[PDB]
Amino acid sequence: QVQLVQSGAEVKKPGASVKVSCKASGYTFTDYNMHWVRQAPGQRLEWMGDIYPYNGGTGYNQKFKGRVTITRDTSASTAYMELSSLRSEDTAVYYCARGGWHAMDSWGQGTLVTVSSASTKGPSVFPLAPSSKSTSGGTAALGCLVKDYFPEPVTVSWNSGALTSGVHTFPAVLQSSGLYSLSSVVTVPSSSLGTQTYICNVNHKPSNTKVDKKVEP
Amino acid sequence: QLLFNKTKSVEFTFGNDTVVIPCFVTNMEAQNTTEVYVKWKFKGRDIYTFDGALNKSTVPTDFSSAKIEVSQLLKGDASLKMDKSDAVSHTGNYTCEVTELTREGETIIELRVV
Amino acid sequence: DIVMTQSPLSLPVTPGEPASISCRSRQSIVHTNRYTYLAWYLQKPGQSPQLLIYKVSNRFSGVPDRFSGSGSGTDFTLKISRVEAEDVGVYYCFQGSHVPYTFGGGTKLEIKRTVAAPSVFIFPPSDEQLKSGTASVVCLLNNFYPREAKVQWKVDNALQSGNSQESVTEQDSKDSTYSLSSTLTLSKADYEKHKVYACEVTHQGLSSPVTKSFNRGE
Ligand SMILES: *[C@@H]1O[C@H](CO)[C@@H](O)[C@H](O)[C@H]1NC(C)=O
Ligand SMILES: *[C@@H]1O[C@H](CO)[C@@H](O)[C@H](O)[C@H]1NC(C)=O
Repeated sequence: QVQLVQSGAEVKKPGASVKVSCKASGYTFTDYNMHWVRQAPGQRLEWMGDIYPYNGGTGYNQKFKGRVTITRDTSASTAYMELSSLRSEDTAVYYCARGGWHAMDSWGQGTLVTVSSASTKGPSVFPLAPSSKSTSGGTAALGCLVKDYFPEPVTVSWNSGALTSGVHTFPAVLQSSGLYSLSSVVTVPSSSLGTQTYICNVNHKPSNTKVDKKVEP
Repeated sequence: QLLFNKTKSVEFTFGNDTVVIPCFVTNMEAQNTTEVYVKWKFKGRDIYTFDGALNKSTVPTDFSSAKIEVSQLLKGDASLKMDKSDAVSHTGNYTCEVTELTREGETIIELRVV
Repeated sequence: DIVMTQSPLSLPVTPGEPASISCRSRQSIVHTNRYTYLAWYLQKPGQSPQLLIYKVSNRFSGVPDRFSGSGSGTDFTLKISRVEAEDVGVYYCFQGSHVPYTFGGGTKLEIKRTVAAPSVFIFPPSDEQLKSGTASVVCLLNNFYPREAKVQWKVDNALQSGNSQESVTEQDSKDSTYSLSSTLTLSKADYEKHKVYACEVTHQGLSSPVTKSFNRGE
């Protein structure tokens, strides 16, 4: 299986630097060319450079002249990308992208780095318990709500990946004090609320918090 | 980003009833011919192109004998086979341009009197 | 940098109808090699981009026959025979001739479904957060279409403003539907002062207003 795994999301203050990994598996690393693509609001996606893992040759976007360095490691089949002296312009999802000389054919998760001088805060999570008021014709709704966290992103999985049908994770809204809030919901049968258990997994990597909550009716 | 087993030059004679211009790819990952696109050229334009998506061989009038063997195109071999007719006529720098989906490499090889 | 323009920026299409996206460039993207590498990509909702068309009109491994690309030098156009619910997202043209490589603005594809009635739910605040000094009440509307939906909050038959937030998902790649969850936030003190907390919802798919409610401590 062709699969590209990069590092987790990061937080930096302006003037610092960030180095994003991209481990490759399912193919021979030096057989393909690898690109780096970023999506920054509210601009287009921007090809930042490339690296050929066999020879080590590189080619960059001179939009980033003097502050990007794309490196290579074939011992681990991992390509790297360093971006120095950060500002509020660079906060975006960075895509590691495998392909040929002039096209990318498979991409990674994406790495969202937030450049800010505010302090990182760990989420607090609370059950959204199903009730007489949250049942409609044999179908029941439940979920968790992740509140007061900064920055983005928060990742929410249910039953560590075993429950994905009917999952609705909303985009986060921003509150007056500067923190984010999103709600994760899933729909289940109301007949079987006492025998089965539904556990949300919420992971916010910048602050390295992994909390798991079982919600009960 | 394709690799080859290089061959700087190849020689032919009049005893050679047909001639072969080798071109081997060491890292082509295509499992079917739909994905492969070959393009041979010699001092300019495409003597021979094979569109794997349509399986259409195209040959100029002055290279009606040129051909490759598709039964080993997936094995990495896309070597042109013609005859002395259009070989003696045309001797020089031939180039093997192979394309598999998004990736593409190329190589060139050189094409004895009494 | 070679600017690339696409049109439209959004395309309402019912599945079974064609949809064409064009992307033009100020200056030609033809390379010395006499090839022109324009690649069409789509970022599915929630998923990183994927390739459909490379080199103007050559499709990728596994893409249906129904995605076809055309155009020369300046003008290009991405066409599809018919769109399906699986085609939701936004599409990018991408040039592969001159460094730096550039992308397009992005044409977003939307699926036109029949009318779908929301399913409305409400969630009392958790006991572990009323111990923290806050009380958030969550009203959620689930798989409705179209997205235009009004959510009003009532606390003791009084209507509220200034303490609500709303959140709508992307369109689904299978049933072409949206959902939205409204977060109403209170302090713990101001929460223990009222009794009935209602969630009024109005949408074209509803015969009449739907009101979901609960009483504190019930
Ligand atoms: C290298 O090229 C030669 C040329 O004839 C070929 O016989 C050989 O198989 C190639 N190497 C591999 C590993 O295929
Ligand atoms: C063509 O000539 C080369 C060079 O001597 C020789 O190796 C090859 O066997 C010849 N081809 C045939 C079919 O005899």
